[PDB]
Amino acid sequence: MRKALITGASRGIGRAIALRLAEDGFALAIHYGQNREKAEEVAEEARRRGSPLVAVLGANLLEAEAATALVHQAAEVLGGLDTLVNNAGITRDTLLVRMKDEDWEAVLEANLSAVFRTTREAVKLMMKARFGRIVNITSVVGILGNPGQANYVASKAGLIGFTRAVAKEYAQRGITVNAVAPGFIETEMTERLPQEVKEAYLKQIPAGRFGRPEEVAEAVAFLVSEKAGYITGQTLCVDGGLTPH
Amino acid sequence: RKALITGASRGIGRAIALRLAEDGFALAIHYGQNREKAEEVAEEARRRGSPLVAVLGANLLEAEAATALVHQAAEVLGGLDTLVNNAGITRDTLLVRMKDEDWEAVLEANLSAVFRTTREAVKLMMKARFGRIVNITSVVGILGNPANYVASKAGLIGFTRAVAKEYAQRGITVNAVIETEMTERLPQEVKEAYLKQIPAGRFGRPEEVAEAVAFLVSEKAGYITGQTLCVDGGLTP
Amino acid sequence: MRKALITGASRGIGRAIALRLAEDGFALAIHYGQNREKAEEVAEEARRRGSPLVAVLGANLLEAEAATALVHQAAEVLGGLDTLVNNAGITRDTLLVRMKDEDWEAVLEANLSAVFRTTREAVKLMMKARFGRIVNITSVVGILGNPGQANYVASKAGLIGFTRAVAKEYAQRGITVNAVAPGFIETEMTERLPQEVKEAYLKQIPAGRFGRPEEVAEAVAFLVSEKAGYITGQTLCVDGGLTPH
Amino acid sequence: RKALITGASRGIGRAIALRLAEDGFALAIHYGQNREKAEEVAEEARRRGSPLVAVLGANLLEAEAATALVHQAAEVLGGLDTLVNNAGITRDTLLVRMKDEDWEAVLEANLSAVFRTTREAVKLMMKARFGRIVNITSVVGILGNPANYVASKAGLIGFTRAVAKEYAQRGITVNAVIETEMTERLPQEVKEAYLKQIPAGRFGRPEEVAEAVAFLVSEKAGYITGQTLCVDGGLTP
Repeated sequence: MRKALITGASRGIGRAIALRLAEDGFALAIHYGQNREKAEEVAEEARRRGSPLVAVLGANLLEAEAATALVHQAAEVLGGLDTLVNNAGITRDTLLVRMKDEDWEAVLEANLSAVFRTTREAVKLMMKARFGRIVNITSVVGILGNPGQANYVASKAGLIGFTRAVAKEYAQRGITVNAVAPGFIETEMTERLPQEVKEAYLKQIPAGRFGRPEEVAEAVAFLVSEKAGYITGQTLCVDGGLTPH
Repeated sequence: RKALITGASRGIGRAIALRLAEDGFALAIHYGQNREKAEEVAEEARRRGSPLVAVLGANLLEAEAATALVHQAAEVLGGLDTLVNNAGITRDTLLVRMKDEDWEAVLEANLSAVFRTTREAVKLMMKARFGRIVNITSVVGILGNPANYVASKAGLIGFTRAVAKEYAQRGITVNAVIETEMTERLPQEVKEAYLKQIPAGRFGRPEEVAEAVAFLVSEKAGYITGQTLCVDGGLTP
Repeated sequence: MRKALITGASRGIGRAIALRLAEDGFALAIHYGQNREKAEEVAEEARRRGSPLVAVLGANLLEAEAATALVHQAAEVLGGLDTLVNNAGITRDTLLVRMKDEDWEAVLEANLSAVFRTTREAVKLMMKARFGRIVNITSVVGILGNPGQANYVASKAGLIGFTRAVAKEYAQRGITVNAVAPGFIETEMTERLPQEVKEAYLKQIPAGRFGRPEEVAEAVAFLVSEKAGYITGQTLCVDGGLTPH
Repeated sequence: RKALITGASRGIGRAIALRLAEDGFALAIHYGQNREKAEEVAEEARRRGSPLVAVLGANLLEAEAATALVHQAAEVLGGLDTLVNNAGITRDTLLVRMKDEDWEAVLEANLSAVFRTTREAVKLMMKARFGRIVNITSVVGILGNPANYVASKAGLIGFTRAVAKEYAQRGITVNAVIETEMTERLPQEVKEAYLKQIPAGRFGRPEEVAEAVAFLVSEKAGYITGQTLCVDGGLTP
């Protein structure tokens, strides 16, 4: 409806999701980990695109109490909360045999357990109004299981099962819970990658084109619609034909 | 925008046509037998903002009818960039009692006819280098509840993925999407048993399936292809 | 148990499945389309490997009455029928826009409608004994949807939905119905293919190796076991890691 | 053959150990707390033909315990070529009542501990250029019935696919597999409601899940990897 909290909204997909919902007149809490100035930049642009209430909120979601507090902070600053987009996520890519306990733990913590925490707190608020929209930004690799990042794949596949369980548990309380699974989306960060990496990724995609963050946001805006009330428990891939889903 | 919607005289097809009418699509409203009901839909689509609506009768069990239908639609609309394969039939029965004819009819109308319509449409889209195809499949193509209909709808999901990958670099996308339709005609005891299976605890409305179709046919969905979206209240994993 | 009908058992996967079950002491009806002498070859080898009753049966499954008759012929020649492996299948590969009505119809007929016919007739017999094993040999492309053969993909995806429906409809009657989805299996026929084709196929496979027909047969032998009674409605991919299933 | 089976003192784990015993595997029987029950299983495995059986106590909630466990098993058996990650815990509750600790414990034991065991095993397998890993996951990782346990098991399916693809050319395979266990302890009304959902209309037996594990750990399954096989009486699509 009228409130949303978007995690990791200072750049890339989160920013696009933030700016897209601003265009729909949503009030927005723009969450960020470190780059506060960038988050403020997005907040100003969201205001310029039509958002009537925008606040920036800084939290390190690796801190257990941070993810729990974030939802209540967001609700306070917005005057309520009816929408949660769990977009934030980190990588610690390595081969399994070289992967340290900490490299695994950080990725599962930020990408899955933190999303637990935010989802649980958001549902408690949504249950009372008898309306809510929750969208988890997973990754196609959660389905495909491409090598080199078994930690990241486990986290994103877990996020999908998580999405289905919460969907089923809250469906008669007016809350939908869905996932959006980006393929290979071109951002400032992926452009930093070696040329060799880009071409190998690009090679896998039937559409023969990286996606744009704005495309992922369109799917997000569709699911958080009041008009998407009978869609729940679903994973929608935005990937140019990469995933057989 | 110019769209052919199959089986658009009632239920989900009718909802898709009226919803696309609201986006100002020109529309070819296909029907099998009930022409008058198709005209009523066509009248309502005009009233909702479609600048050009035409009705087209074709029995999709005739092979030449499916093929001709896309050409007829393109001629009446002045081109064709969207195809919504919604029309479908059932001939329900236990496998052990299922006659060859009852298998063949369901496969024909629901899958082979869709093959022919999609073939003809892609030819036209691939000239313009733009297209949207949405197959209305059913959750039972995944769940396989107790066989002709399920085979047809599963085959339709496979076909969607195949055609998506084949035309992905030609600016064409190909995607697939318990609803209150003629379903209201069913015994109260059957309905209530369906309802207990649905986490949302309510049947969907045709307009809800239509909203997903409208999103997928939008230019806002250009990077979505090969996908099957369930609109089902949490029913299917 | 003790009877099986294997379709398309004169070469490749069907032959391997035939020879594998012979090793388990099964009685076998070896079905073939055209190459009768090759079918007799397989029958002799099945005998040499331990099958106590082997018969060759010729049928063109494009003929509706052929697929229906086949099961009854098999039952007659074997003294009963408790196992059906639907392995037979044809291709008519072309781009969608060049695909003739007949190229589509032939592939759906032989690969799906014919399997209807055999499955329906087999279930009728199995229902009475309160035991049966049905395995459909699909293809990973039924899930993946690789281009160039939309007819073949529709047929194999339909075969999967079909497998699930019949599984659910007959599960309390002691019958299991499962599918085995071969990846890229090296046979006499695939070796005939241009070198360029082989390398592109091979390139997609994590295991970096074509499968052997014998490997597909091992999976088949597992599912038709009496010990596999709680497995039904499932699709088991034998593909070196190609399909995310 | 030398296998480590986690949580092998009872139910499915015990069935897997006894079934592998019949193929003459040397076995490391892991248990969390009930050592005596693990010894009983170890005794029965010897009696069924295992040439070398050892029991290993480790609380997989301790990070160093999971890591050490694979090294202990390899030392007692004289190597290790098979790992069956079967051990799992539940802390069931509605999401809105689910404490941080109850989420974390289930994720730890069911997923993070499996990460650590699999990591250690692949190191050893990848020296020998041969290995079999089977993750015992649960159909609920797919179905998502009403969240900690489901997340853990879905994550385990993802992890299986990821590790399969990473070690596919090293002669190692990585695969995943309502059963009558402690499930008999449940109220009759709960059991009967589960049964109505199962097309086969009966609960599975631990030995049936064990048979699938034995097939996947065989050299006859060398070209199967990255896959999840449900043993469920037709429950999951």
